[PDB]
Amino acid sequence: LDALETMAKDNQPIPPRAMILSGYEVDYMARYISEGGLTGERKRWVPRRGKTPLDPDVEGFIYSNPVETSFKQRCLEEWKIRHRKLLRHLRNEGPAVLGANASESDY
Amino acid sequence: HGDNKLDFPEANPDAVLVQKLMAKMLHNGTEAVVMEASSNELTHTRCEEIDFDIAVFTNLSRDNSHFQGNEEEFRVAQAKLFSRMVDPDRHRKIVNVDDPNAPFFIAQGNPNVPVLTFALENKDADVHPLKFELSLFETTVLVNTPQGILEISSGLLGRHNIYNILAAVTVGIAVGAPLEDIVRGIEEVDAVPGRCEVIDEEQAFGVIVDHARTPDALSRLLDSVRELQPRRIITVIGSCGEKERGKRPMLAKVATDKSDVTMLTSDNQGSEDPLDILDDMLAGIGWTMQDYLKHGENDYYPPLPNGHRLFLHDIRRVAVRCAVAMGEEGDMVVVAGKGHEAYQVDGDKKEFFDDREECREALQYVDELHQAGIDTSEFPWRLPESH
Repeated sequence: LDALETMAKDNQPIPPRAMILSGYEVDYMARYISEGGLTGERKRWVPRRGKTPLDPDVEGFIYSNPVETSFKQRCLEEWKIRHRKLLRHLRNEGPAVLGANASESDY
Repeated sequence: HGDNKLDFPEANPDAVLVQKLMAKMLHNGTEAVVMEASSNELTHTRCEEIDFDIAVFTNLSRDNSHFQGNEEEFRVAQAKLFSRMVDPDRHRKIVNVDDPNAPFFIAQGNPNVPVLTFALENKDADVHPLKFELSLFETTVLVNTPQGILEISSGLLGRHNIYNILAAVTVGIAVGAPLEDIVRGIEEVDAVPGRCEVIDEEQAFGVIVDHARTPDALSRLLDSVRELQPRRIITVIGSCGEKERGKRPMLAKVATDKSDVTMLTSDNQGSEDPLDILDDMLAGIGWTMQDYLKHGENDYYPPLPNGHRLFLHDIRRVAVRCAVAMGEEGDMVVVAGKGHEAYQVDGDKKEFFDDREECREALQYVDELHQAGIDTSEFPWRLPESH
C-alpha cells in the first residue's frame, strides 16, 4: 500500500505486466476469444509441463531468476512471522534486563 | 447386395458415380436401393433426374445452419424430397406428425400421395408403440401397426432407435409388407456398423459407441443414458481434429454433469500436439487445468465441481483398456468418440486401431482383471501390492 501511494504522487499507472494472476465459470468461455485459444490459430494461451530449463509459470513476466514464493491467499504469513520478533526478546536472556522480580524466570 | 460392401467413397461424388453404382444395382440382381437424401445431394442439382418411389421423414433437427441461413431454406430444401412426388398411386408418403411441421413438409408438392404417420409420444398415429419399455440390455415394444398389435423384443436400445423402427414399420406398411417380414428384417441386424454398437461379451456393463463428431451427439447419448439410468457412469471422450475449440467446453460440461466419473483420450488430433489438445479440453464452463500443473501426488483425488471425478490420459490403448477395466457390476461404460473409425491418428500417425475389437479383448481379459482391482474409484488403477 505504501508503494501504491508513492506511484500515485508522480508516476504513471501500475504497469499492466505487474497485473497478471492465475457462481460464475472461472473457466470463462469469454476470455478465450482474447488470448489466442480463439478463431486465430495462434493459440498463445499457456500450456503446462513443457520441461526444459524454462519457466512454466509467469512469475511476473519472465524475470527474477529465482522462483516466486507463495503467499497463502494474502493470509497467514508475516503476521505470525513478525511475531517472532516479540518472541525473540523473551527467548533471549541478555537482550532483556527487566528488573529483579522472580530472578530470571518471569519473562 | 447380400453382404459385400463396395468401397465407400467421399461424402458425395457427382451423378456419374451415382449412376454407375445404380447400373451395378440394376444389373447385379438387386431390385431396389435405399438412398440417403443428403443436403449436398439435393442441393447439387441431382434429384431432377431421379424417380423416387417412397419419401420418408424420420426426424427433424437444426444443424449446419451456416449452409441453411434461414429456417425457411432448411424447411424448403429438405422438402424437395416430397416435391419430387408426382404419382399418388404408385408412391407413398411416410411422415412424422410427432414433429411440428409434418403437414408443412407434406404440403410442398402433391399432398394426394397418401400420408402414413409414425409417432411414439403422439399416440394419434397410424403406427404407434402402445407399450414402450427400454432397458440397458432389454427393449420391449407393443406396437399397434395397421395390420394389428405386435410384440417386438430386442436388445437394440435407444429411444430414437424406437422412433427409427417405427419409421421402418411404417415404410413396410406403405408397400403392404407383412408384419412377420418386418420383424425378420428388424432382427436381421444386431449391430449397425460403428453406431450404437452394443457389445455384450459376458458382462453387465453396456459397451456402446457412436459417430460423435459433434458434442450434441454425446449430449444425446447422455440423455439416453439418463433415461436408462445405470449404476455408475463413465464416458471416454475423444478429441477434436482441427481448430474447433468451442465444442469441447460444453462437451465436458454435459459429460461431467451427467457422468459420475469421466474419461478422456486422444482420438483425433491431426492438427497439434496431444498435450495441447488435452489442455484445450476444458475451456468454457468453470474449471481450470492449472491444478493439473500442481499435482504432486496431492491433486490425484479431486472432485470436480459436482463432486464428480477428474480424468486425464493420452495412450489410447491403455485408456480404453482401463475404461473397460473400470466396470464392476451393472454400470455404464461408454468408450465412444469416433464410431466406426477403424484406425487412430495422433498428429502425424496412421495405424490399425479398432475400438470394438479392443473392447471385446478387454472383456476377455476381465478374467485376469478379477485377480486384482483394489482402489477402484477414481485414480490410479491396476497395480496391487502397493498401499
